[PDB]
Amino acid sequence: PSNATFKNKEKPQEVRKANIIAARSVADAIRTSLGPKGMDKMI
Amino acid sequence: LAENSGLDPIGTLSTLKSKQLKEKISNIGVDCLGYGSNDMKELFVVDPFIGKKQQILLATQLCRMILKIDNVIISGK
Amino acid sequence: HAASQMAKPEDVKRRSYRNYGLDLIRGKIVDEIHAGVLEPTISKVKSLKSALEACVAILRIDTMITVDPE
Repeated sequence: PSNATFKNKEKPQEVRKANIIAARSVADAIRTSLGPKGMDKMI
Repeated sequence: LAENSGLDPIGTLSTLKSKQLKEKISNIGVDCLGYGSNDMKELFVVDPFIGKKQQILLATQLCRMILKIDNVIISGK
Repeated sequence: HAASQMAKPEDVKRRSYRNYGLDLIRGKIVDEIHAGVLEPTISKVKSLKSALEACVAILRIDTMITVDPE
């Protein structure tokens, strides 16, 4: 009765993991600039 | 156990909650052998009390340290 | 300079010549009226007021991004 499985490639997140980490660095940048209590940046 | 046996993690909690809560028997669990009953008493799955008690306590005592880690200084080996 | 606010200015009592503030030769406390050194208010107002608002923008800076010329 077990069956189920349906896995095949074992790293579906590998492509979508580091991209979120790269997006989190961008997301963490606006967290410090958000709201009137936020901070500014220099480019 | 639901990952190897291919069971729904959401349905895993809902199955044990509808049984181990109302019924005082806590033996309801995940069946990885592919049988027709989830009862561990009939399937003969036995763990020692004092043995499994240490496995639970020693696992919680590990968090008394790692959770407090702030600064790490590693000198040359 | 504490005798200004220390003693009640509405009661006079002297003890305060106001300015004092510096001497550039003898190293003594001399009033600015006898020394003859004064500056307009614009030297302070609209000077430090503009400088303070300019310096707080540096504290607002969080990160730094530098792009070298190609």
